[PDB]
Amino acid sequence: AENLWVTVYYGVPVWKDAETTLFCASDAKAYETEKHNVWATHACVPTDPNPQEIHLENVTEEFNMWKNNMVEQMHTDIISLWDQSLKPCVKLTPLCVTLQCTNVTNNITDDMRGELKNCSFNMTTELRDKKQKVYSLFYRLDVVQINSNKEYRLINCNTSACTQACPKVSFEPIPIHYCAPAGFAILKCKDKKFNGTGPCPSVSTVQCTHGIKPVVSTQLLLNGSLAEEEVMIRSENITNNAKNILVQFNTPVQINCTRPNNNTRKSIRIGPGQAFYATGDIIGDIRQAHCNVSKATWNETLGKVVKQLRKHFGNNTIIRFANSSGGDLEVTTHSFNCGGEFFYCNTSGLFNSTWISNNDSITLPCRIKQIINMWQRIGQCMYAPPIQGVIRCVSNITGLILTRDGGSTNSTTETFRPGGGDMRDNWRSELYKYKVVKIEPLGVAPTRCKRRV
Amino acid sequence: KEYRLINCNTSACTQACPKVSFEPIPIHYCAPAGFAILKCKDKKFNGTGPCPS
Amino acid sequence: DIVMTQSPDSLAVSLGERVTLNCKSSQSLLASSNNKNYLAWYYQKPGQAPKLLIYWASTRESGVPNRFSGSGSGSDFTLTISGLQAEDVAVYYCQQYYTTPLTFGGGTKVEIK
Amino acid sequence: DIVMTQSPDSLAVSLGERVTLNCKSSQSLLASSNNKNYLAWYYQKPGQAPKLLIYWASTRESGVPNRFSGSGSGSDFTLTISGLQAEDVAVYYCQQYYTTPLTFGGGTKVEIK
Amino acid sequence: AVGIGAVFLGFLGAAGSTMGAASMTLTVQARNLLSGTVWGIKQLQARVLAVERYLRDQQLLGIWGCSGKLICCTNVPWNSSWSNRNLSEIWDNMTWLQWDKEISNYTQIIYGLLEESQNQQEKNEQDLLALD
Amino acid sequence: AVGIGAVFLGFLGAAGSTMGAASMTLTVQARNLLSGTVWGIKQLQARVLAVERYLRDQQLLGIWGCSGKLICCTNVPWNSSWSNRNLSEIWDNMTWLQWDKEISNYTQIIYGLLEESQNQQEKNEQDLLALD
Amino acid sequence: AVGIGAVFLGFLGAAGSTMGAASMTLTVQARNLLSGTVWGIKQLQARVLAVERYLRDQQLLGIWGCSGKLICCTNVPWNSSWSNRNLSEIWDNMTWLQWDKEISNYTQIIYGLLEESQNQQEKNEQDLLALD
Ligand SMILES: *[C@@H]1O[C@H](CO)[C@@H](O[C@@H]2O[C@H](CO)[C@@H](O[C@@H]3O[C@H](CO[C@H]4O[C@H](CO)[C@@H](O)[C@H](O)[C@@H]4O)[C@@H](O)[C@H](O[C@H]4O[C@H](CO)[C@@H](O)[C@H](O)[C@@H]4O)[C@@H]3O)[C@H](O)[C@H]2NC(C)=O)[C@H](O)[C@H]1NC(C)=O
Ligand SMILES: *[C@@H]1O[C@H](CO)[C@@H](O[C@@H]2O[C@H](CO)[C@@H](O[C@@H]3O[C@H](CO)[C@@H](O)[C@H](O[C@H]4O[C@H](CO)[C@@H](O)[C@H](O)[C@@H]4O)[C@@H]3O)[C@H](O)[C@H]2NC(C)=O)[C@H](O)[C@H]1NC(C)=O
Ligand SMILES: *[C@@H]1O[C@H](CO)[C@@H](O[C@@H]2O[C@H](CO)[C@@H](O[C@@H]3O[C@H](CO)[C@@H](O)[C@H](O)[C@@H]3O)[C@H](O)[C@H]2NC(C)=O)[C@H](O)[C@H]1NC(C)=O
Ligand SMILES: *[C@@H]1O[C@H](CO)[C@@H](O[C@@H]2O[C@H](CO)[C@@H](O)[C@H](O)[C@H]2NC(C)=O)[C@H](O)[C@H]1NC(C)=O
Ligand SMILES: *[C@@H]1O[C@H](CO)[C@@H](O[C@@H]2O[C@H](CO)[C@@H](O)[C@H](O)[C@H]2NC(C)=O)[C@H](O)[C@H]1NC(C)=O
Ligand SMILES: *[C@@H]1O[C@H](CO)[C@@H](O[C@@H]2O[C@H](CO)[C@@H](O)[C@H](O)[C@H]2NC(C)=O)[C@H](O)[C@H]1NC(C)=O
Ligand SMILES: *[C@@H]1O[C@H](CO)[C@@H](O[C@@H]2O[C@H](CO)[C@@H](O)[C@H](O)[C@H]2NC(C)=O)[C@H](O)[C@H]1NC(C)=O
Ligand SMILES: *[C@@H]1O[C@H](CO)[C@@H](O[C@@H]2O[C@H](CO)[C@@H](O)[C@H](O)[C@H]2NC(C)=O)[C@H](O)[C@H]1NC(C)=O
Ligand SMILES: *[C@@H]1O[C@H](CO)[C@@H](O[C@@H]2O[C@H](CO)[C@@H](O)[C@H](O)[C@H]2NC(C)=O)[C@H](O)[C@H]1NC(C)=O
Ligand SMILES: *[C@@H]1O[C@H](CO)[C@@H](O[C@@H]2O[C@H](CO)[C@@H](O)[C@H](O)[C@H]2NC(C)=O)[C@H](O)[C@H]1NC(C)=O
Ligand SMILES: *[C@@H]1O[C@H](CO)[C@@H](O[C@@H]2O[C@H](CO)[C@@H](O)[C@H](O)[C@H]2NC(C)=O)[C@H](O)[C@H]1NC(C)=O
Ligand SMILES: *[C@@H]1O[C@H](CO)[C@@H](O)[C@H](O)[C@H]1NC(C)=O
Ligand SMILES: *[C@@H]1O[C@H](CO)[C@@H](O)[C@H](O)[C@H]1NC(C)=O
Ligand SMILES: *[C@@H]1O[C@H](CO)[C@@H](O)[C@H](O)[C@H]1NC(C)=O
Ligand SMILES: *[C@@H]1O[C@H](CO)[C@@H](O)[C@H](O)[C@H]1NC(C)=O
Ligand SMILES: *[C@@H]1O[C@H](CO)[C@@H](O)[C@H](O)[C@H]1NC(C)=O
Ligand SMILES: *[C@@H]1O[C@H](CO)[C@@H](O)[C@H](O)[C@H]1NC(C)=O
Ligand SMILES: *[C@@H]1O[C@H](CO)[C@@H](O)[C@H](O)[C@H]1NC(C)=O
Repeated sequence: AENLWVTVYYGVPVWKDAETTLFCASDAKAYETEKHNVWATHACVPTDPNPQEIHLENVTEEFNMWKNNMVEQMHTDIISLWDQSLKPCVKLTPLCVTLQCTNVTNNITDDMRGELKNCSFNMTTELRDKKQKVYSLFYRLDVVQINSNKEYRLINCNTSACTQACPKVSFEPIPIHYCAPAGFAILKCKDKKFNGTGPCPSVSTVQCTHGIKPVVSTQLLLNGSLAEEEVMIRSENITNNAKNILVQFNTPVQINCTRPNNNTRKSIRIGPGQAFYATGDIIGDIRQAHCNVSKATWNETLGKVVKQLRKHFGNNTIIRFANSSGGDLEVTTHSFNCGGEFFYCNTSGLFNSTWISNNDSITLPCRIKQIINMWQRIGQCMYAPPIQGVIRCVSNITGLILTRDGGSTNSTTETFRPGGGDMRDNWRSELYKYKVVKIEPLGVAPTRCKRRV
Repeated sequence: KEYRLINCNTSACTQACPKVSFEPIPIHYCAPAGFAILKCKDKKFNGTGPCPS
Repeated sequence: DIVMTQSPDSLAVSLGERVTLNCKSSQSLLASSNNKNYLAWYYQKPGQAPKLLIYWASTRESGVPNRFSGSGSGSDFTLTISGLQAEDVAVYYCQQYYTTPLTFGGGTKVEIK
Repeated sequence: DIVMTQSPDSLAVSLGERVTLNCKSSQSLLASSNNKNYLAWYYQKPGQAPKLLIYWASTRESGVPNRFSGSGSGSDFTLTISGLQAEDVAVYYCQQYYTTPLTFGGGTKVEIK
Repeated sequence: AVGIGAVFLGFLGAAGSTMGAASMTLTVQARNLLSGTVWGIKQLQARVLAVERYLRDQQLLGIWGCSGKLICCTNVPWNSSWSNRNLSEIWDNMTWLQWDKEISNYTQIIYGLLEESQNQQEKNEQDLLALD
Repeated sequence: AVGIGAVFLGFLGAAGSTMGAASMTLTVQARNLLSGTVWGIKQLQARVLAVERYLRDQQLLGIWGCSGKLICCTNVPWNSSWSNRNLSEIWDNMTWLQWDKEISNYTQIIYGLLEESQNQQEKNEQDLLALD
Repeated sequence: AVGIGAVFLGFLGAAGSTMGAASMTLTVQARNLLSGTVWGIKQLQARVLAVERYLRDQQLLGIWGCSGKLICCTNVPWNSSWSNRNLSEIWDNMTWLQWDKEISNYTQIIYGLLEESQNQQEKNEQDLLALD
């Protein structure tokens, strides 16, 4: 009886860690919309919101959001899916042309600068014989002067023909559920005080992820996932200064953002079935686009994040916040998309703080670009059409992406700059819970029975 | 007296290639495995209701 | 976890006519394997231990007469009464038993107006 | 249904030399599972009950000598005689037995010229 | 070791339970293992990876004694150099996640012995039919 | 109940015959169930749907008693609340197209009992080998 | 007929050995039969052709007596009009490459007899259970 006999069991619950390609899914209301008014509405399978999960008792798996897969997959898929909604669109090959630009009709102040140029140019008509003269309004950031006369051109006339974003398709975020195929499972960590590294004591298997609205924001990640009860700072290694610190806080900070300029979309016929949507008139006042946060709740959340930052840096540490050190436009000033319109809003009023170890609203100004170079490709820019009317939107500041400066030579303080950098830090703040595992049956074990011949 | 084409304001008009022809050739719609196709051999069958054959 | 939310907080009606109550779930409780759904509709009196009314999200318990109906599948569920009695006017409950932790509803206290 | 069409209507030849006859089908009778094909070549005399000549579209019946050959697969089929006799000059038939309804050929009446 | 209980008893539910208790729910993980303009290629290769993995596991079973038993016994004895631990301290103490690591090194030594014993039993069965 | 006859006896040929007579030709429908610049994707997903359906049906068989029998018997008794009709008036009266509707409501009650009886028989077999 | 030897004994290794000696290595060819921007379609249709061929062969086995035996015996006798040669001059003289040609004409006559005998044995088994 002390001789045991081996038995192989099929259907054994045991998994290894694996790397597979998850597939996209949308909600049934997201599956309800059609004709590619958003991206890829019929390409993904419909599913429920908050997909079904069951809890696993007495189990402990070690997680790591930093060496995690499927943030690479989501980054690659969102880049490629961004590209695939541009092949039916219109290339601005005939618009790379000499722009005769004068100032906008406005009370010009010689100290400041007009941020709009009224540019007239020859446009090819729908007939290949006749050309017309048409004007438009551009921003300073989209045109550059080529070398009396004052003729300009676009900044991307020497790198690419610039694909117009189609005004039919919208750029609003709709939640993706990343579903696993057969044989694979997805584990979610329900632990409260879990920094995304090491053993999670409370996991649950789930077939699809929860809803991930794709937001594109460099600093101050918007409409994210709130923390449970306190602010949680998350980093791969704190003492490394070239790692970003992802700060997720509990109650969100309400931000309002607006362009108060009432615009006139005007159509220009390029060729047969080719339309360019330009700016017509500025109906009314020429005002500057901006954003508001609440002064009191922003001071409150900064006190909360300093309270949580003093756990990793000692109690007697002076924590101060300064603005970004430099770079391109959309790594220093916080970018977003307020309904088909790309804002670049100055954060110098936000990160202006110092913290000792003892009804208002912040206005912060914005710039607007019409042509963009998303993900810094070699030859793919994107014109974005103007949209009608005053544009306002409300959002939730969910977290921050901070970066500590290279503190040396007896740093009594430690300072923190905002910084966007890679988009994957935006994507790692939503897939920090989940991992994907390979379920492997056919376990093998001894028991006291020989097969009867 | 100058004219234009009627579709000069909607599309660039793709020429039908003179190599390819537009004659009809019969398609057979075949079912994959696991599926079958039923044909009604009934004479007085108006395409609605029970087919006996 | 799974949040079970009852849509009214109370319902004070007259006696004799029918009523209806709802329980929404934060997660679809419809088991795809069994094709049957997981609600326990309970009934607790004042100062008493509760009893079951509806199991498998539709089926009445023995000892319960024909005047109850658990209804609906998917994620949103409905307990419809056909005739109110004086023995019935106390707290109803909805319960998911699909996973751990077993969470209940808020408790709609039905009384007489 | 399945139409069985014999290509000649008659064949009046001399005796001793070979002939050949054909039967076309409106539907391919080659069974893909068995890889064998479904023709019954029959022979009816004047005023007599018919008899089989060729089964499985190629194989002769017992009692039939070596001078017959059922040939061909797919949809078009050929009964080739090698030597004509006086006992042979009456009506041939082709039959599909692949489905219901069992339909026959038209009947090629071979006689002596 | 099964009783009356109304909870769902779903896929990977008893992954943390002891392996004498997860063995009473093995048809659940066996069931939920197969069924579940460019993206159809990705979905399609995921589906054929799923059916290929299922066929590989069913082929590993089929060349052994059990083809559809889901619990099968065989004629190779448990070499005590593999795990050197008692029978009472596996079925009531550890899980499959923890037993997987303890014989992962001795895996693929066992599978060759399983195929060897099954081939020897097939030829013994053929000879026993042949002498009759 | 099979005799000598030369007609093809093909796929779905006995769909209208009584279910005591369509049972003598079940290998035909079992056989004709598997084998049969952009359109390759459509053909390819149709083929993987075919093999996925075949694997799902073979998996439903395999977790029961019969894995390749094509006629198998089991140990759950026919509850007479399901169909409440005589044995003589099913095998000589009705067809599978008509018997499918009459127990479609009681389907998936039966399959859980089949898996339950097969799991109980597997653990009884394991214990009977274990006591020896 | 297996002995101690350290060489790899791989796929199609005994293709030229006599068929009484290639039968001792049949799990090798059974094992190495399944696992192995536009080109994914070609690779994908090759993989589904592989799994479709494997399923067709396993279905031909499964409707016969053996579903996972890999050596199975049956109840149809060897008609001596098929090969008309001795038992001693097949298992010690010829190979499977040479035996394949000698009964390729009599193939598909044998398979119908195999299905016929298996269906008759299934109905005899059903009647023998039914009389008890
Ligand atoms: C963080 O999360 C918040 C909460 O969802 C987002 O706020 C929403 O943003 C979207 C897009 O930016 C807004 O959608 C647009 O709203 C405009 C205002 O109209 C609203 O009100 C009318 C009347 O009540 C409603 O009928 C209408 O549906 C809106 O609710 C509309 O003018 C827009 O519609 C136009 O464009 C669409 C594009 O397809 C067309 O279908 C329409 O017919 C029309 O032409 C559009 O609907 C939404 O209103 C915002 N909600 C709130 C509560 O403010 C933030 O945008 C998000 N942050 C980031 C960075 O994404
Ligand atoms: C993000 O926002 C911040 C503030 O919201 C913004 O910082 C400001 O930038 C300007 C120039 O970019 C700074 O310089 C000023 O420019 C005017 C132009 O004439 C000068 O005259 C000003 O000098 C006054 O102030 C001096 C000190 O008080 C006096 O000595 C002098 O006589 C003048 O009165 C001034 O230099 C401006 O100082 C900052 N603001 C602050 C608070 O430092 C920032 O530029 C924005 N980010 C980006 C990328 O634009
Ligand atoms: C972070 O905050 C500091 C402090 O406000 C910013 O430094 C300021 O930067 C501006 C440029 O944006 C400097 O303006 C100067 O204007 C004259 C006008 O002719 C121009 O000739 C100069 O070349 C320069 O642009 C300003 O002097 C400077 N102030 C200080 C005290 O350094 C900094 O830009 C902010 N960073 C970001 C990313 O917003
Ligand atoms: C932009 O410049 C154009 C000229 O290229 C302006 O258009 C002219 O405006 C004057 C003033 O009302 C009219 O008399 C002309 O008839 C207009 N010409 C055309 C072709 O429209 C236009 O007003 C300017 N717009 C802005 C916002 O500065
Ligand atoms: C029109 O725009 C030009 C710039 O292209 C203006 O020229 C300079 O503008 C800056 C700031 O707007 C002033 O500081 C300079 O003094 C201007 N240069 C000169 C020589 O005056 C110009 O002022 C704008 N307005 C008009 C009416 O031409
Ligand atoms: C649009 O096209 C017209 C004609 O091709 C351009 O006008 C010419 O400008 C040059 C340079 O000043 C003159 O030498 C020519 O005599 C002009 N021709 C005519 C017919 O006026 C004009 O520059 C183009 N651009 C705009 C903005 O109108
Ligand atoms: C995140 O939490 C984990 C614990 O779950 C920390 O990891 C341990 O840190 C201590 C030092 O404080 C080491 O001695 C252990 O070896 C670490 N364990 C593992 C598994 O890494 C980790 O330091 C925390 N990280 C941050 C950024 O707070
Ligand atoms: C932006 O400008 C347009 C004008 O083009 C305004 O639309 C007009 O609104 C008034 C009353 O509000 C109506 O009587 C007109 O018929 C409207 N005209 C058109 C063409 O729509 C619009 O209201 C302005 N938007 C804002 C926010 O001021
Ligand atoms: C941001 O905008 C919202 C509106 O979307 C503001 O909320 C309103 O605040 C006023 C008081 O100032 C109330 O009377 C309204 O009832 C509020 N409306 C809603 C929908 O909440 C909010 O105050 C703004 N915040 C800042 C900092 O500007
Ligand atoms: C920002 O977050 C707040 C919560 O702090 C959201 O407000 C909730 O919105 C849901 C539905 O969207 C309502 O059911 C809740 O009653 C709201 N709660 C509160 C306290 O307002 C808000 O929707 C988020 N988004 C925006 C744009 O403000
Ligand atoms: C087509 O024929 C069907 C019968 O096969 C007709 O359907 C029936 O019509 C009668 C009235 O004439 C109704 O009482 C039955 O209920 C119908 N049966 C069904 C199954 O629909 C139908 O009316 C005919 N249609 C046409 C256009 O002639
Ligand atoms: C395009 O022109 C701008 C303005 O002169 C210049 O800064 C940029 O380097 C040029 N790019 C290339 C690729 O020549
Ligand atoms: C800082 O003070 C807090 C008291 O709230 C204490 O919990 C913590 O351990 C202290 N940390 C250090 C590094 O002294
Ligand atoms: C920093 O804060 C002070 C006082 O709150 C303010 O005056 C100053 O403008 C701020 N700095 C910037 C660059 O906005
Ligand atoms: C194109 O021109 C014709 C002729 O004037 C006109 O009838 C038609 O409406 C025009 N179509 C568009 C889209 O402008
Ligand atoms: C398998 O090998 C590793 C590495 O040599 C060793 O640490 C481990 O103990 C071995 N497994 C067992 C069960 O001894
Ligand atoms: C199944 O349910 C339907 C609808 O309630 C009912 O009509 C039918 O009779 C039931 N099936 C049986 C076999 O009773
Ligand atoms: C099968 O048919 C061919 C062609 O008629 C024949 O040569 C061969 O001998 C036949 N096979 C056998 C085993 O006789």
